[PDB]
Amino acid sequence: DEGQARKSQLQRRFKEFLRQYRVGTDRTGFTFKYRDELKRHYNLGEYWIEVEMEDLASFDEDLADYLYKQPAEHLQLLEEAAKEVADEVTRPRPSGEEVLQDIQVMLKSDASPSSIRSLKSDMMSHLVKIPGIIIAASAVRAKATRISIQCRSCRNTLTNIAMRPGLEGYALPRKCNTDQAGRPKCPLDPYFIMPDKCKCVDFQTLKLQELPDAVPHGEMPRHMQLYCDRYLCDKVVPGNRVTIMGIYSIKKFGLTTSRGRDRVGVGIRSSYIRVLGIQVDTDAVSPQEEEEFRRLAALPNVYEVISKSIAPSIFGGTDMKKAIACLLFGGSRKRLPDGLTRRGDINLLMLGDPGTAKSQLLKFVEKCSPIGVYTSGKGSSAAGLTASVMRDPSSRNFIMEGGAMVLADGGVVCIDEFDKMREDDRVAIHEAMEQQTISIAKAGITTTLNSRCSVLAAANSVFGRWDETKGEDNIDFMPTILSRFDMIFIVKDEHNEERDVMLAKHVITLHVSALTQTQAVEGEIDLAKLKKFIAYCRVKCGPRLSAEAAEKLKNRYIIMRSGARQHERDSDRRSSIPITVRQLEAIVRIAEALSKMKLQPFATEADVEEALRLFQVSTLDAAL
Amino acid sequence: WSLHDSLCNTSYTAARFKLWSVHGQKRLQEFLADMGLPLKQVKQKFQAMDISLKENLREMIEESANKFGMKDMRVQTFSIHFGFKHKFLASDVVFATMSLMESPEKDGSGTDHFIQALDSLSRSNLDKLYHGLELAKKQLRATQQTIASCLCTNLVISQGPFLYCSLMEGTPDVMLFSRPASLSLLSKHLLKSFVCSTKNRRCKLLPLVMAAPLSMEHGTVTVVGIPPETDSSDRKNFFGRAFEKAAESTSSRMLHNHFDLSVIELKAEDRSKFLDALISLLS
Amino acid sequence: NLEDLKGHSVREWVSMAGPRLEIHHRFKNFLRTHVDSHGHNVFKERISDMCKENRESLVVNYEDLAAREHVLAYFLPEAPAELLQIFDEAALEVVLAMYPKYDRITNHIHVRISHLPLVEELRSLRQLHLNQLIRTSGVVTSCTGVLPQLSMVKYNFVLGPFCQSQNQEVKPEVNMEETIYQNYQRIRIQESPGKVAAGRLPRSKDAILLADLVDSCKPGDEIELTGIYHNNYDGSLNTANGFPVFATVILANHVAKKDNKVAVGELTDEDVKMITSLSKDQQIGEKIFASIAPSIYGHEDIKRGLALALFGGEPKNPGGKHKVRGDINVLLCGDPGTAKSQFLKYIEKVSSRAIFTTGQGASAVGLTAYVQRHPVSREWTLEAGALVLADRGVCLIDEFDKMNDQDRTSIHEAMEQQSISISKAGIVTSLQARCTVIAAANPIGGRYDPSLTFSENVDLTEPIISRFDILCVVRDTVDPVQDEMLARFVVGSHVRHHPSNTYGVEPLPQEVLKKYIIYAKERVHPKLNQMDQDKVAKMYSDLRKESMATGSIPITVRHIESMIRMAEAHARIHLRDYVIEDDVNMAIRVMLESFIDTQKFSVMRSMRKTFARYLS
DNA sequence: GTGATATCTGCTTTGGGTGGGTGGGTGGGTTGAGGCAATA
DNA sequence: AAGCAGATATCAC
Ligand SMILES: Nc1ncnc2c1ncn2[C@@H]1O[C@H](COP(=O)(O)OP(=O)(O)OP(=O)(O)O)[C@@H](O)[C@H]1O
Ligand SMILES: Nc1ncnc2c1ncn2[C@@H]1O[C@H](COP(=O)(O)OP(=O)(O)O)[C@@H](O)[C@H]1O
Ligand SMILES: [K+]
Ligand SMILES: [K+]
Ligand SMILES: [Mg+2]
Ligand SMILES: [Mg+2]
Ligand SMILES: [Zn+2]
Repeated sequence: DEGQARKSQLQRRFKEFLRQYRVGTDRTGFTFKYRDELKRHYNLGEYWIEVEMEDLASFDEDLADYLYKQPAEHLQLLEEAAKEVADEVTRPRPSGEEVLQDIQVMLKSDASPSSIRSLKSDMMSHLVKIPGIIIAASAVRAKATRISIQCRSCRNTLTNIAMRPGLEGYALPRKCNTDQAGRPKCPLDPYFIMPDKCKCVDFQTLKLQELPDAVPHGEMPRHMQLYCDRYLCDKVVPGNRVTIMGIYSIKKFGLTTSRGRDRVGVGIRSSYIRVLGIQVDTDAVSPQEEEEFRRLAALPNVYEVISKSIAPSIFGGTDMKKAIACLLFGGSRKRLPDGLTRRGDINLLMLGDPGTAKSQLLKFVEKCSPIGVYTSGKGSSAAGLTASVMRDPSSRNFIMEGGAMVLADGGVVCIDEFDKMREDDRVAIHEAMEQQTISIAKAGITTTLNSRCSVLAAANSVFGRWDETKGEDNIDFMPTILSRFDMIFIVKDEHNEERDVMLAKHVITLHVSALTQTQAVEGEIDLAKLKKFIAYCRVKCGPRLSAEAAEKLKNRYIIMRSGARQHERDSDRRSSIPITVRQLEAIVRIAEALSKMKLQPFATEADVEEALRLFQVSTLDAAL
Repeated sequence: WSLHDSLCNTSYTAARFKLWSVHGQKRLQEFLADMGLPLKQVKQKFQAMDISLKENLREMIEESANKFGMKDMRVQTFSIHFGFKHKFLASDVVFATMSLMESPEKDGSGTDHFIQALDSLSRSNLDKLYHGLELAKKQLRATQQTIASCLCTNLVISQGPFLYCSLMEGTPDVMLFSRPASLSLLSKHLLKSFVCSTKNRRCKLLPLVMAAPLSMEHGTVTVVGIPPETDSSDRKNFFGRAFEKAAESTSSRMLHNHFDLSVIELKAEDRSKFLDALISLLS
Repeated sequence: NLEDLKGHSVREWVSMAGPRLEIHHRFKNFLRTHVDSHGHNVFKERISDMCKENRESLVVNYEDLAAREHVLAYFLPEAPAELLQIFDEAALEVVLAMYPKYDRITNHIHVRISHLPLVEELRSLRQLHLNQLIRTSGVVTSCTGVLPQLSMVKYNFVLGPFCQSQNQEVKPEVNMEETIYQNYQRIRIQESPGKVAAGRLPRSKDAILLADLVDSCKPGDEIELTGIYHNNYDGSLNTANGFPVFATVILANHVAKKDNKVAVGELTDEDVKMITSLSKDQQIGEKIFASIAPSIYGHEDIKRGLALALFGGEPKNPGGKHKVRGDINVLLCGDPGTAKSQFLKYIEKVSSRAIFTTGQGASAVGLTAYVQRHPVSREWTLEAGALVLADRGVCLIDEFDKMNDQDRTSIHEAMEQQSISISKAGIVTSLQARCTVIAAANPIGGRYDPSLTFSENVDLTEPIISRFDILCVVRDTVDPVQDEMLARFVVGSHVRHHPSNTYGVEPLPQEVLKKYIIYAKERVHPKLNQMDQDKVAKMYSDLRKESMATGSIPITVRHIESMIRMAEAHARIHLRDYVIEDDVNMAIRVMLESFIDTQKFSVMRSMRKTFARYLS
């Protein structure tokens, strides 16, 4: 009774918070924020809301303190209050919407996060805020919220038994409640779960790795298990950087020591986090963002603005920064009626001298790309890059795990030290670079995966520094791999008095400026916005060449082929850099990328002119 | 903000703890230990901090500060509350408005920065006030960094009658202190820190003259003068007339454009010359 | 009298109330009154340091306790659990007396014993050590995550509190909210490879770490472990052996990395006073240079470069999108028998975290990171190599020219981007590797030819050579005066270091230098605020002009950033929080002197003349 | 009326992957593909 | 279903 009274009072306070909370001022106006959000979400068929802890503290500090210290009970009370308020906001309801739905209440806060390493025993059963990286996600499974049980002998049924949230089970009644007289006694453990009477929700399990910068020196990164349910399920994927609010909890399995439990230490338990809210970190588009993106795409010098924003810390490399912008946006993937596909992704290779910021460029593109994976050729294998076959520990069966080019599907994979890769490992990438699939036939698995990613590779020349006398001996790659690159840049560290003085002053100023507090630059776009702008354009615009632009491209391609053919004849050596139909389609992709920057449905002659200029400076220069 | 950040970026406590030094951090840790506040709590944002610690915070801070040689930790002021959320102390509003007005974001002119500051004072433009609070945090951090750079390198050199500190273009945050009001406030904070952290008794009773670059095209420098820092100072300043008398006697190219006569614009080449006259005038 | 036992064991004696109270009072008095040689209250400073950092452990040196409380010292090894509990209670009383509000931070203080005189090997532990306080040493081979263990249990009405021991399940469902937990960790300790006889299988023990003791060590660490040797009945052991054999474990009390290592926290106020006073000296740079391998006749450029590499530069990341390393890599190359290996061994001995490896003994994955196969769990896992294990440390590579080329190319990413990227067997990840690489190599043909350039003498190519901030050429020239000086120094060194027993400045003692280095790397972060950009820019252009003309070595932008690291390292040696002009001048001189040494003998005179203005 | 001694009751077993890989492979499970070091 | 551990009522002397 007294406990019931206390619970009812707390639920009433949560209900009043939901009914009365307001944002605004008497000069402007007022909005009942949470009541309105609940009403709109329920009408949309989305039975969840997100509540800020600061708002709750503003309304009632004690309620927020209780929610922080004892999250489970008070969160249950808050959900019941949310259900009550959802009935009142929507209470006269249309036919087929009679039954009131449960409301999931998500939690959000402005507090500073805490690390995995800082999670101690004294914080058990508390509300915690943790940053990390998603490294693994399980399949979506069913978790019972309500069960009905029936007696084997007498068919006596107990219905609507509530289940605990999280990774917690239930202990069935030991004995039945039927009358002792007349009937032979019911057997021990008489109850079984009725399949069709059970109410279930979707659940998921995740692994959260600590942030790379938080790892103590010389230690392998640690991870933690996450439990997600209902609308939190299937929100994040491996590779996402997130901040999670949750309950630090313990797995509650059977009390019995079944199979003769024989742990290496006594009284140990398994920890996990019961997730109450997820926030994806930058490192859907609001209408304000969409309007801002449309404004950027319409700037007459948008191409210059984007190029200036790519690795602004690097001193020069304007042509290579322009080509990287095209790679980030990409071309238009197409499927012809016969079923054959033409890829829209752009591949770029930087081959050149040491200390020319090739690795710094690759690191930037990893941060800038909406989907980006950085790997090293030396530290890679054929199975690691594409996909692997291995034994599943639980099932005792063969499974498949994706490599770098599966994790980078839909984005960019940056392969540094490309020359150090073994020939057998390099050759495993040919199919993925052109057909954009990975074919596997191993250990009884015959399947095909998607690998629609752009390759950005860096390498050194054969003799360390490019030697003009050695000629074609500077390049070691086969013609097959080189023909799969849209643009090939030969980077030569040219020594000049005037440029060297300018570069040195830039580098010194860069090191001194590390102390300066960060400031915006008028002519550039910050990385966070550029990252979002790229993602928006790739989903919204797939351009095509205009009929006039195609005629211009056709005529220049024929000239380029004749010049390459003539050059090989005169030199008596077949050139290392080939000029094939793939290079014609490469120019099409680069032209479409330039249009996609401007959100233009058709690529013009100016787009083809710029695409041909980029090709001239990159690949024709290498080939001649 | 967080209590730790507030303690580190308040010129009063930052000057008395000598947080620009290596032993100042240890002294701050000792202060917090005397309070009994867990480090993780004081490093958390004040709003998110556990309410049990907030019950007697002002009294306990006053007592601990009294033990540590700060007797003026408490000031009489005012606060304004509206809504469920909105609560502000007067000094917070002052700092936010100042930061909006003296913003370093040069995309907007100074008449544009004035308009933002004026708008922020109306409750309809609350978002501007919060933005100004963030800008104020950045400005306070920059001020402490500049003070540390000046005090650690011994850039405050005593001429006979006054102390002289000059900012150079190599300084990282110099841009944030090119505007005269920011330079004046920085000079006052710097003098307070210097007086707290110096050994010479004479240098504690001196006024300060501070210079910072204004325009690299015309070679102009902003010069400010402030009086000695004392607990009972009458807050009276004699540097405007002294500057006008030095410039006249030496024939330098000075401009009086600020409404305060102690802020001047000087041709950099004349600077040296100017100063000598000033010295001879005040000694 | 406490010493006199009326026919009880020590455990029984300390279990009863009278002796318990006497022990409590004696330990409290020891904490309150113990003073060092100078007369300073040791535990007043130790407790202040503990509380300022919000820590829960008080470390007691066994020798001090034995000197002041000999009876308690005698009791401690025989009845460790009871004595340690009493010590914990007394320590909590004293701490709360000094800091009455500390009870909000913690309710328990752990007393941890160091310098226990009863050292034993893992192989030597016998049944007579059971339930005693023992000190052993070894290698951490396996380490669990930090796990929650029941401490004070509550059951569902809700049952009364129940304590949990390390040996059996308690006998009353558990109430998660009302229960109390503790941090738990299990480590496996193994015989160090240098102590096990060749061809023999090492011995191993298990250890349990509790509360704030967790995460005190990592796999691969050399540790000294003080704890309680504990045995418990195990049925499956009995089954296996056919005899009633009990399982054993170490209940850890104190974990130290004791291979001559002192942490920044362990430095005392007097130590910092001495370090600061030393830094005030006008010749401190020369004294620190002279402290590098004092038993080597002068190779003054090598010692200077190694000191700079030891102190290190400052990492920078201007806007979070442009990372620049702060580490300084060194390459020694010269004639045989010039003490290159001795320099590397000295660096290994003086550094806090150093890994030494040689030539063909290092493989590509062993240096960076490797993929371990398993028969039963997840098939594939990622494990740290030398560079990962030496993160924020030093990796020394001897016989650098004798390495396999494929193995030598595996350090390129770690030397510049300071990370290792692995994409293997379903693992796609990057690990931190921020380590100073110091390598020693021999020239082509085993002799450095002065008629050639450095690039002609070695088989290394431009990409690897550019990753080395400092290049040192060691030349063995025949000069009668120098030969006599070297002979008289070496024979005197053999006289001085009999087991029975150039700068012109007295070097620092090695223990003093180790304290100085740790303080500077932890408490000093020199800032580059101002620099003569024109002088540095003009110098860089001149260097690139001469490098292209002669081809002695490649010059890249990396050479500008190395100068800034060297200026920062020089300022750190002086405990300066801001880099000044004399740091930049020293860094310029170091870089120009190195460049001139890479020229042919004929060109060397012209090169000094070209850069004379800087070298002045 | 106490000491067997006969009857009755509840536990958990099996090897198994909805019981974990945050138990451990010195507690015990074919087949193939995938990294290493040594190899040629 | 099969078997050991525990509980307990029951004959016998
Ligand atoms: N043009 C430049 N502007 C600014 N910084 C530069 C420039 N070129 C090089 N750097 C800096 O110099 C160093 C060059 O190292 P980096 O790893 O980027 O070179 P790399 O060209 O990839 O060389 P390698 O082929 O040897 O791997 C980095 O610190 C980079 O920031
Ligand atoms: N300059 C020197 N001063 C003192 N000892 C030296 C010197 N040069 C060589 N030695 C001694 O010669 C021995 C061989 O040197 P070593 O370490 O093998 O050099 P390297 O590896 O360059 O051949 C060492 O034991 C070292 O003590
Ligand atoms: K098992
Ligand atoms: K198993
Ligand atoms: Mg590189
Ligand atoms: Mg050697
Ligand atoms: Zn029944």
